[PDB]
Amino acid sequence: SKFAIVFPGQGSQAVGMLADLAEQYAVVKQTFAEASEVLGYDLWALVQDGPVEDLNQTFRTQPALLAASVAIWRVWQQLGLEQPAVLAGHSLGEYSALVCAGVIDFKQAIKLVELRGQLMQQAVPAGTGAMYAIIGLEDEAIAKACADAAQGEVVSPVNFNSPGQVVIAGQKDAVERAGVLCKEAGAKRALPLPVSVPSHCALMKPAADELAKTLAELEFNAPQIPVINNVDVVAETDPVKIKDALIRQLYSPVRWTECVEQMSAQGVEKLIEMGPGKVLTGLTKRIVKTLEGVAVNDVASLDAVK
Amino acid sequence: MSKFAIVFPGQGSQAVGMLADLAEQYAVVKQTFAEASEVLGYDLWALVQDGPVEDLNQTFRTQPALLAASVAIWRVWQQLGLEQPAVLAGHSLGEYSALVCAGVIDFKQAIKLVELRGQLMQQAVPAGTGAMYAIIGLEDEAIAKACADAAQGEVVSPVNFNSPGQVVIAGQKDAVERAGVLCKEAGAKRALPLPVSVPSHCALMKPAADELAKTLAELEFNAPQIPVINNVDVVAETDPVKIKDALIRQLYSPVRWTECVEQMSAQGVEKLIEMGPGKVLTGLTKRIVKTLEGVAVNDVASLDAVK
Ligand SMILES: CCCCOC(C)=O
Ligand SMILES: [Cl-]
Ligand SMILES: [Cl-]
Ligand SMILES: [Cl-]
Ligand SMILES: [Cl-]
Ligand SMILES: [Cl-]
Ligand SMILES: [Cl-]
Ligand SMILES: [Cl-]
Ligand SMILES: [Cl-]
Ligand SMILES: [Cl-]
Repeated sequence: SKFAIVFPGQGSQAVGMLADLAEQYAVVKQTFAEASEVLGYDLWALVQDGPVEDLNQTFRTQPALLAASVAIWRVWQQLGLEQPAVLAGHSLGEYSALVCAGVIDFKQAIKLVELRGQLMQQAVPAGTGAMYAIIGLEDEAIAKACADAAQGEVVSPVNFNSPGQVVIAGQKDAVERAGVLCKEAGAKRALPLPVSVPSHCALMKPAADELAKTLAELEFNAPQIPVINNVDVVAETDPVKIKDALIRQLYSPVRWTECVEQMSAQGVEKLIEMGPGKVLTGLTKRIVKTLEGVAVNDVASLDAVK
Repeated sequence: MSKFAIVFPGQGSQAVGMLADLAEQYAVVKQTFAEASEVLGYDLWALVQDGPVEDLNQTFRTQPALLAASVAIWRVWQQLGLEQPAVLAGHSLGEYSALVCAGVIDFKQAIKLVELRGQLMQQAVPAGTGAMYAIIGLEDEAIAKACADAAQGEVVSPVNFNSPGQVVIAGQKDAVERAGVLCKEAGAKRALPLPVSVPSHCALMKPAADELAKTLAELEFNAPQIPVINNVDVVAETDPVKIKDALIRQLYSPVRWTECVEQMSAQGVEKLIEMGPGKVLTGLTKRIVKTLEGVAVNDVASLDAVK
């Protein structure tokens, strides 16, 4: 195949998502119904009606996004559409990729990502962590800025999203010091992100240790379609190593630009974003200028890509 | 159609890729964003379609992006010759969208205004000194009591009345955190800390509002062509100086959305149609007066529901 499918994460959710697709394909509401059975609440109703403040809490957003992406995947499979060459996803999206590749049972994945969200929220006391988007600065300069700012505390790049789009996170004061240094190094902008969880840095390690205990209780199978992991940019096939990659993913940076580059290096020419919004699609052509990127999350978009 | 109102969303309803479908089909959509871009000095449509999402989410960018989105849809609605609504209203930023659509404020001037509004809001208090919580399951008077008990001499107040049992509070960070605990002790079902730096719609915005007033003094406002119910007083104001004043008071006062929806029902409105990205306000209507839940309009297919 000359195309890949990628799955978005936190931030891509929207009240009303997938309404159009649900009207035409019963598998959408069926997928959400399965998710609701293991969550103990009506996930479809939350997604369609809100309250949005509840949908935006990570322990609800994660299963909402996982259900959304898996529902679209199920429509794709129902139509017997050609298989993608490889899958990948951004942070939560990696779980979506693993379900679609047959590694994790969907119902079990829904409970797993709900737990993942809970552990992330409970990881550090609110107000002690911070995240900043650094725009227009080379990865090497940002790494240096973080190293100099650290001064015994945690501060590191946590997302490599596109050339010139990098997110850093860690202890609040250290991140703030790093922002100043990035600006002094020439960054165009250093944007404080409204978030309490300093995701993907060493502060999440205790939470990862707890997540590891839960992964020991769930069966993972070999991937049916290759899945490129965020932590190592590897299409891992050993299920225990896939679990290890999820554990490490939690406290390690998301190497998204490399994931996309890896897809291109293999011969993929198009990335289909399977989930709400078009966030990842915006990154695709910034990473590899020749790649085509399209989002599929409604009847119109599904129809155009068939 | 039955007598209806159009309501406009605020901060949170933006999404990367919004209006792509509609922009492929009707020239006025990109024309509208191009007018905004002229004023802003950057390509707003490019930001909305490609990100960076972190830039789109900064309030001084989000506000013009949403204003442009809603006005774009309004222009398509008019081009297609769809029926006039009886009244308009919107949530916080959405009030500006309503005022442009009602012919009160010139679109390009409004774009400048909301960019400035966002900037002043961001600068109001140092980041880390304010907080905001969503409280679910308590009546307005219990929330007010929790905030008073929490204050300890600081500012903490309800800042949005979104539906019965859905209230947002904001103010000084510690005070707001105390208020969250007090709401739970009073029987709130949920007290959710929100990832937001700016404690909007409380007294901490008074200085920003004073500065916004200086700019409003330089923009021409005209009498509305369609009634607009304001968030601050729940009044269909027709005097443009009073509309300006309502915008300045709005900044440091609570958004009385529940009452806005009820007042629409009072004026004979049978349905509220949400006009902008997402379906956020559509869900609130359901929780205020069930029978006023109307169709949502923001993509090509949905224009059929209102034709
Ligand atoms: C055919 C719909 C456009 C009529 O104008 C109105 C309702 O003001
Ligand atoms: Cl989010
Ligand atoms: Cl929120
Ligand atoms: Cl995540
Ligand atoms: Cl900026
Ligand atoms: Cl697309
Ligand atoms: Cl807000
Ligand atoms: Cl937002
Ligand atoms: Cl375009
Ligand atoms: Cl606002």
